[PDB]
Amino acid sequence: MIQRTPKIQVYSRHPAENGKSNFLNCYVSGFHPSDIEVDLLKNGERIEKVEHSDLSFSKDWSFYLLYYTEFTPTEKNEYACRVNHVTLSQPKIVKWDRDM
Repeated sequence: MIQRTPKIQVYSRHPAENGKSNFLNCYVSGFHPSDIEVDLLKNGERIEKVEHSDLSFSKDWSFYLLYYTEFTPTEKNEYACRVNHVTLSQPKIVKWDRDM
């Protein structure tokens, strides 16, 4: 058996087709087992309108999850990713660094 802690990256992107849109992205990588809970948070509250989630695996071993949604960042709001996994003793919260 193997278990691996997820690596978590939070960042923003503009689709080149559009430019108008800004997307908040949580990239959760290299984890095992695949059981996982992932949420985007605004000011601490769960964002239930998350339009996109892509899951893949490399070898039979490690899993990769891209979780993202459109958003409009202001200075007044905090955005974060929350991840719970069997390898974590407590949910991990990773805050969005505003120029990433």
